[PDB]
Amino acid sequence: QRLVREIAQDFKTDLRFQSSAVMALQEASEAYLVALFEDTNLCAIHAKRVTIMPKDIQLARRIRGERA
Amino acid sequence: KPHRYRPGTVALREIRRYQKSTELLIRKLPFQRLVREIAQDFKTDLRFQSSAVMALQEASEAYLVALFEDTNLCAIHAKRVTIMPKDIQLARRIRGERA
Amino acid sequence: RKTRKESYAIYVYKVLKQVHPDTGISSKAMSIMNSFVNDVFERIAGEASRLAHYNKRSTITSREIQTAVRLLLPGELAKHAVSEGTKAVTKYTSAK
Amino acid sequence: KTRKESYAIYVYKVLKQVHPDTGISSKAMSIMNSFVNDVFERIAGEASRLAHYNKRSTITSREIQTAVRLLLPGELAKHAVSEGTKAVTKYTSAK
Amino acid sequence: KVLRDNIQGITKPAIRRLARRGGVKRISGLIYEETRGVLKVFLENVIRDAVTYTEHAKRKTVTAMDVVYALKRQGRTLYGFGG
Amino acid sequence: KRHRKVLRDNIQGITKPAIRRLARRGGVKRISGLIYEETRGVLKVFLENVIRDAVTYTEHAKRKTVTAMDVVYALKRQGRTLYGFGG
Amino acid sequence: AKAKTRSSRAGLQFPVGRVHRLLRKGNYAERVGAGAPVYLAAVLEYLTAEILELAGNAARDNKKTRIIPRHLQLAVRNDEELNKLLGRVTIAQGGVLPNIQSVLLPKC
Amino acid sequence: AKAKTRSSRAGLQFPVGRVHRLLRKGNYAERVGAGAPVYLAAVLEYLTAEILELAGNAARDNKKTRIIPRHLQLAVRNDEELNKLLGRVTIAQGGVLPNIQSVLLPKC
Repeated sequence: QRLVREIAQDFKTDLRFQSSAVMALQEASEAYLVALFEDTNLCAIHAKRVTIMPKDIQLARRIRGERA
Repeated sequence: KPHRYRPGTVALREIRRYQKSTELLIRKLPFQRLVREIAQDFKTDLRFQSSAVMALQEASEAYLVALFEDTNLCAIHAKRVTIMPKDIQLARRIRGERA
Repeated sequence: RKTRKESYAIYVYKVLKQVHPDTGISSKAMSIMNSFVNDVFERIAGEASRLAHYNKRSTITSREIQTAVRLLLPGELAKHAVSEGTKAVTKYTSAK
Repeated sequence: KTRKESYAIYVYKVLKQVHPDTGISSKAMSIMNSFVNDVFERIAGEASRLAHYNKRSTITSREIQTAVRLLLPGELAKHAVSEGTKAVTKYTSAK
Repeated sequence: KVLRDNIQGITKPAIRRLARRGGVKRISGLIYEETRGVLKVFLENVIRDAVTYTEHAKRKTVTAMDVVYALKRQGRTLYGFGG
Repeated sequence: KRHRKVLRDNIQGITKPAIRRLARRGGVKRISGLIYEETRGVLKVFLENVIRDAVTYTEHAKRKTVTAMDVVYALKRQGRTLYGFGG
Repeated sequence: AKAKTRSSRAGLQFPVGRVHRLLRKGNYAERVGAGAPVYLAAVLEYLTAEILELAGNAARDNKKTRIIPRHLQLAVRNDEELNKLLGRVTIAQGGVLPNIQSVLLPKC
Repeated sequence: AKAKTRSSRAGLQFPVGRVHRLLRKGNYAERVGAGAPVYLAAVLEYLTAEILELAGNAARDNKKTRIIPRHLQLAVRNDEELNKLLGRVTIAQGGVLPNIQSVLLPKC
């Protein structure tokens, strides 16, 4: 809650949030990261590496196409 | 004793040349002969306009070449300059095309 | 007492007796079906608007919806879906 | 016969507004013709969807202003907005 | 521990739990600064779209409807909240 | 034969140098020999998805010839778009 | 005369009565055929049936009798065509299908 | 009697008359505002003016007086703000941007 309220305050002040609206962000984000982490692991398995490394995500996001 | 190039040197010439040029890379007739073959599996010998085959090709090659952009980028990540099938399987799976 | 809203509440609940006569479903689970069915309705009809536009026609009838669901739904889903609609139209035109 | 339409003339007028010395190839123009048709379908798309959720049946300059707000990145957005309001004010002077 | 950048609000174990759901065996040390970045930028775009919908309606309260509709634009459609 | 044709060996026309050139535009040094048949399948998979959708437009308008207009639309459904054919 | 709904006329459940009026305001074309909502209404019946039939099938395995919103995720992500229809679709309180990579398992 | 097109009214070389008509025809809304198409007509104008300049900017770079499809490919792609706006599109005869990775280069 404190994260989303502060970040939204950059774009406009005096915002109020429906308590149902906030968990909408939460469930959306957790689905997004979990989807990101699964595919990121695939690349780590490809590199014959059990653990993941930060350089896997930029590859993970790049292949998807929204970042680079 | 005849002059040669180290392996891969012909490639780098053929890469920069093909990035510079913009023409379609597959001979028209083999592509034309294939697309009718796929179509006839669905209906009775549909006529293709000459514009359609080209337009069907442009999207495919751009899609296909974009795949090697993803496949080769992953291949570098696996510390191999070569390309391999277990790349091309992994390339589309992050894309969600196979999902 | 105000703002009478529209939901597919009874319909999904009533149709569920086809597969499990006795099983219930959560009130939150009511909303996902409300969101899912409404979502698919948008995409099918949204597709139909374009096919009528491509042929420059002013009416939505069975045929373009028939191809609309033949495009949107992959695999054998459309085949029975065509079958379901084919029975659906026949019953209506028989009792017209 | 066979009267069809295009936006070839209008983009061509735009070019000489900028680089009068250069011409346009036939294939290039249809890309711009399709392109401006593409953006039109997109901007109308979210614009129409916006009016629906708001339970409003009229599309005005506001929805388009919101539409261009969403579709384009910031740098394109703020330039387009400035061009957008500038155009209306010239129109509203002698509408 | 006075108030700081709240992206630190998502804790070191909390991200690890998120990875576990994704079938992750081992987590590197440096992954945590990245996951904040990707969660930051993704949650940046959604609200920016989400806020603008509220601007259009003139309501000062962000609603669940707006967030759902902001997600649809990114193609990350969401169920269970309405519409 | 006056009408109809036999459907065979058509994927074989996508010859190995042709696969090389496609990879060349993307930019690679070494291509494994096993890529050649599989990427042909990928081309087969991608093509049949779009052409089948494209045919359904032709069937809808009752016509029996496939054009550039539908293929432009068929791509639009599958998240891709191509410019230069009067979309 | 006597008032009887069109849903009973066409022998299905989903509201051909409501779909008509809703589609009239839906802003899709100038006109909508009489048979337009009937053909559509079956497709909602077909799609709702399988999704709930699989939702019902998953519930019996977990011994529960109410369809948890989770059950949908555990049923939608097992049919490849239904997964394909909702491939880019996330559902609140959904979790994920159980899976672990082959390599990540112990060597023996 | 002394007619002047709406594009002349705003002095903007875009179909302020025609764009206003297409909004009605596409069934996007029951009503379309008086200022509504005017605002959009400029939006296409600025958007196409910026893309066309960069293509023209590219045209002199290759020493060519006629913009071919290639010069479009550069203009859309080199600038990322247009590029992300066009991340789902391809251009006939567009080709691929000239680039190579460091590892792909020779070892010196």
